[PDB]
Amino acid sequence: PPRPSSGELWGIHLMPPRILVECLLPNGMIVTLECLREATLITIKHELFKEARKYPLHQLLQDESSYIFVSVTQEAEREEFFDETRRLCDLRLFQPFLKVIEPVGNREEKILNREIGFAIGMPVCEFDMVKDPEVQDFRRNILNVCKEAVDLRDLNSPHSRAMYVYPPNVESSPELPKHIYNKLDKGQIIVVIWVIVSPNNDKQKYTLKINHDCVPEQVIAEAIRKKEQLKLCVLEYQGKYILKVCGCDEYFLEKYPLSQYKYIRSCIMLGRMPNLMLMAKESLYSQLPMDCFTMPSYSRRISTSTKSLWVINSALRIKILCATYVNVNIRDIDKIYVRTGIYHGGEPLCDNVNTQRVPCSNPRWNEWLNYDIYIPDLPRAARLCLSICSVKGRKGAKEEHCPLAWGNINLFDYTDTLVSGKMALNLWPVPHGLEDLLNPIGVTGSNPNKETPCLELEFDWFSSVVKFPDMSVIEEHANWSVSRELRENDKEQLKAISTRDPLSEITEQEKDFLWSHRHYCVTIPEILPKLLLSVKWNSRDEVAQMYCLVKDWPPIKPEQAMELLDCNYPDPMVRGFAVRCLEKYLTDDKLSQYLIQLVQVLKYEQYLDNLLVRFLLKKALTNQRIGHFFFWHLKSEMHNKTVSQRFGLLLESYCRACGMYLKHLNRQVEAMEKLINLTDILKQEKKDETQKVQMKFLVEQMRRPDFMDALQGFLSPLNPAHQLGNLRLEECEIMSSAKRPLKLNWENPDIMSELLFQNNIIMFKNGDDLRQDMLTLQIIRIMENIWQNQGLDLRMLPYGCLSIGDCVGLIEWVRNSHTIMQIQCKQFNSHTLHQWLKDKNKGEIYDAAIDLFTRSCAGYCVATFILGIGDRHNSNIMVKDDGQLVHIDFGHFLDHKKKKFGYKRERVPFVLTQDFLIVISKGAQECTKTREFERFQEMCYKAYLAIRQHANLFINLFSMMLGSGMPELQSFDDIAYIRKTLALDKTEQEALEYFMKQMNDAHHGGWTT
Amino acid sequence: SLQDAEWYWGDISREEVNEKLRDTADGTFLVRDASTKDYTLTLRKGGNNKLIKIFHRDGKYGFSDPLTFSSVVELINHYRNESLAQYNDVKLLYPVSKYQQDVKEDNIEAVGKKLHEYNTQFQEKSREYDRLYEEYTRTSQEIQMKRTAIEAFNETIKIFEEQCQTQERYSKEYIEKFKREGNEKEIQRIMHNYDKLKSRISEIIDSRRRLEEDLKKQAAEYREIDKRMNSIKPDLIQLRKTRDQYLMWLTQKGVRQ
Ligand SMILES: C[C@@H]1Cn2ncc(-c3ccc(S(=O)(=O)N(C)C)cc3)c2CN1c1ccnc2[nH]ccc12
Repeated sequence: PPRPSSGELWGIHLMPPRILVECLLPNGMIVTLECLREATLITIKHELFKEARKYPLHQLLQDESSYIFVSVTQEAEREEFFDETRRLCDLRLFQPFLKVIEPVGNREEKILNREIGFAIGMPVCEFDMVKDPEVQDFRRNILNVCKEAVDLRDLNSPHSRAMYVYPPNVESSPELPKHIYNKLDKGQIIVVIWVIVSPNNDKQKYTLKINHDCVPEQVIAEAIRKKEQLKLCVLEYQGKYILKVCGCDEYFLEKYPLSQYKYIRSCIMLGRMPNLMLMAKESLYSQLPMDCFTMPSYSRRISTSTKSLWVINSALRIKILCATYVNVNIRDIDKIYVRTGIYHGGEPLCDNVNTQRVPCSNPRWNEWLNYDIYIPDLPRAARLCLSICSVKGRKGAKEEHCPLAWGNINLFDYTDTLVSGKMALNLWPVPHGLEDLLNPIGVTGSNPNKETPCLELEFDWFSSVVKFPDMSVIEEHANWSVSRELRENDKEQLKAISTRDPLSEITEQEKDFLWSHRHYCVTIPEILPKLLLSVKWNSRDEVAQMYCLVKDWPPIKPEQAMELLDCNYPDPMVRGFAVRCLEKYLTDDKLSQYLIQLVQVLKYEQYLDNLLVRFLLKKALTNQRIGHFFFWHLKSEMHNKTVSQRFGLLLESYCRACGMYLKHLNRQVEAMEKLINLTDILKQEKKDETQKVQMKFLVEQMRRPDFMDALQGFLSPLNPAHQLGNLRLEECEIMSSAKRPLKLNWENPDIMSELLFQNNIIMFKNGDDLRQDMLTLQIIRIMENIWQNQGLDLRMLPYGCLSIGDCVGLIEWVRNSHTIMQIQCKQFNSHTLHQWLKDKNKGEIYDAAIDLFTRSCAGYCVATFILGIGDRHNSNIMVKDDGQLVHIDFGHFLDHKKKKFGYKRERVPFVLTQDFLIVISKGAQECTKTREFERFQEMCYKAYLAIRQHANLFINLFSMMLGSGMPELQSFDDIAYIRKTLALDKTEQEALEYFMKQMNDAHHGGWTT
Repeated sequence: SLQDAEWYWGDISREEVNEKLRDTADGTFLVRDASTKDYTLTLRKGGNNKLIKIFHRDGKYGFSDPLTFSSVVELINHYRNESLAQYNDVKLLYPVSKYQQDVKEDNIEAVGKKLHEYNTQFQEKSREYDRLYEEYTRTSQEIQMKRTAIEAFNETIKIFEEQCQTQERYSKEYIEKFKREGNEKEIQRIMHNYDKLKSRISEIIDSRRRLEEDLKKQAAEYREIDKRMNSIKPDLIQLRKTRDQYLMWLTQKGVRQ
């Protein structure tokens, strides 16, 4: 199983300089060898066979070369060490011993499996031991995805190979927004093409002035043209060079308008000079090793009457036998019972049925529970959601019910087979914060930890294997059911329903209305989420008719289709249609943008093999910008036993087919394990120690040859295009603040790093949950992106943030930024901030700063208020030398203060102070009365309605995150906060009045209409 | 006579109606003002909360045309005695009274003083539960580590014991070869290495035995923390519910808008 701690041994963080290692020779002898902790395995094997001669039966030992070592790793695995160039300190040994063995088996396969197991953080061999057929079938059947991907990748020899490794970082539309287009001097861009001339590697600039929608080849053509029969030369030599962004590994390999590329689009917008690098296809295409997919061991082996559900004339009943135990103080509780429910997503299909109350000490029920559902009426995604609740009725007539352990089961399995006979379910601890007696959003399946309450269950037997009917049988029954006048007004009511946010109230009258007009609904395809909620999922007649309608339903926008993938839409045909919409209309820019949510919704999936996991995997293996984040999002959650087996099997198939990128990933992984280990020492054995000594230990351990080999020359997990070269040890720091994170400075090793950034500074935080910060910066990017396309230059700087494990992750350090608290020092004025900005941007570019400050202020003012970000202060808010305002630490969102203090209020987290107002008003005495502030109020009123116009998207993004484990995001009611700040139950005029009132009450007047 | 109707709750939120109907019997209901500014009735049937609109035109009320009833009261009262099966299949049986919702202190000073006591007790029990949760999370994680370390020991013991079996296979025919050649010092060498191996196995067996004993102790600690938390959890919910109630009765009694 996964490694307990990231130390060099069990209960030892770092090995002493020299360590005694027990060596188990093949003749049966044992040799105690003194080893240097950084000694490679080839050196150790040389010293051991020399020393072996001094022990009996040495004559039985073959050549040193005929052997390899095997030991017990921290993952409790017997690992064979084929890479004899590895150091003893990097072996992850449980205890200091080595067993000498003659290597048998498939060498190639054993090495790959070790490399995959190291990336995953779990040994592959644990999956082979899993008895469950679904698990083994998933590992078998997912390989066509892996095979198709590697086929597409080498179809176009070096080009398709390069398109996987360096995909185009392009926007979803070439259509330049009006406000961006006006920055182009006469509808055309000025680019700077740099080139390293081969004799002395001297940089040479060629400044072009070409049209924005000029394909990269045309940009190359004009570079050769700059240097009337020249056309023959350029036509032949324009296919022998490719363009690259100066300072990072971003390449212009596909025929997209130059303006469609994100670097170019950002440059136009920010009034910056695009610096590109001309190089030949040959110098890139050669550095590309051919990726090879191999059919694994488990594939090359087999590994080993029917009735319809509809021909069953009975109502559903499930028997609760007994439970092993529960953890309850016998004095504090009366009885215990098993609460059950049949659910379709988060909605019950019938009333919840409890068992009789029994003493905690005697959890035996042996009772049949009867449900108000006719077995033919059972939908395909029907589940049994149960739990063991306690019950006490000491104070008054008030009974206090408390869930002890929960578990969910799929009434049908992955083969469409209804569950029959006895079943043992190991239950899960109740999540923190959840108060409900049932957990329908929770994962399906037994708890892998067998040292937990176990519940026995009996499912009915009908004398045969009951299968859910075929799609031909369902299409038939729908034509039977349908066989058993528009009005301009009715078409208006329908139109109004489809425009409502996904969490708004649907009355029973509106439900009957929507179902009655289901055939007209195909004209307004966006109505499908609300219509699917007008269906009676506990009726096979309506379910059948819906299946037909969805089969030939027109495709919808991806953002509208993502809704059909949350916990509220479990039907395989719904999620099937939903996946087809993403397949045909979701761009690689949007998939990368909504990846967090797309990975999350994989948890709601009933089965391991599904169309979503296949779509996502196909894409992760087709694009390695997608594959890098797919790998990290899944990896960050491998400690969570609720998803570790699903994500583990997913990571296996991914690493098995991603090719050479596994080697780069393994480098990122081994770099991270070292930082986790270094920060674990400081947090434990060195917590009650001086910051001066802490740094002396830090610099000494960071100078170690084993540490440097691993923490230099690897890709950044925050952006794979960013190479992290040599660690600039002098600029590395342990931050003074309690939490004590690591500030690490790496040198950008790019040839022309000077044109981008020469240093890559990343913060390594070990102790805090970065997922909330991760989701906030994601939503903020999605907010700004809406504003830009609607013509708003509210320019926020959402820096990179990634969760790499349980309460461990990386944060981009924003260069040239200072906190307000820092600016207010080096006995303080309300002008200190304005003064600092006037002094850091003198004369001409004073207004360019004030514009940047006011625009970013409005962005943050609207973003923070909508989301309900944790209380803002001088330590949380920072300003760059530019004037660029940036907010840090978004650990809390929505009404996080609702449980602590009962006060129902939508707060204004970002109240612009006098200090802030002075900066916008350019130093004026009456700041609210200025024209500068009028343009600010206007920006906010626009930003707010832009977001309110896109509410549906944000509500879906949040809804897709309910099963993630985020404290502030555990129920649809937690999402109701966004419906209050965006005032969705009101009119756009009322909503904007609400915003203005909220702004006034917090700023004490000034916000004029 | 609406506004003096136990089931009429005014500007109550949908989420509040949900809390009040959570785990209730089919027939349980309450009426409120629509999420606009218009009345919506909420009803429990099949474990779900069905929203039904109360339409109004020409002073007449109903769920659909024709609007037959004179007031929101007459409408409810008909359906309190007759089933919804005609409109559609349950009567409006169990009203959620605003009066039954106890909390009986007469004045603002008395309420305010009681709320201050509850809020204090609430933060106290909160910090207690939050520190218990931290103890629970830590213990559960350490138990996980011990169980992985025991697996690693089991395997180490298996490798080490395989080492004995190997020495046993090879040594037999060499001790016999040395007994003939009368090489008693070499027999001593083979035996000394074997003793060394069994002494290591003996230490590894004790390292596991000690850890298994820590695991037994930590598992029991976990069970205690679980029992202690399953006890704090229901009381904290009620203590939070009372606090929220005293806060509401204060917002209402005082100046509004
Ligand atoms: C690493 C991120 C982003 N970032 N980029 C620059 C800085 C920064 C830090 C301190 C100062 S200073 O105090 O004026 N100094 C120069 C003396 C100036 C800038 C930060 C801080 N930051 C965080 C730190 C901790 N927890 C976090 N959670 C989410 C973000 C985050």
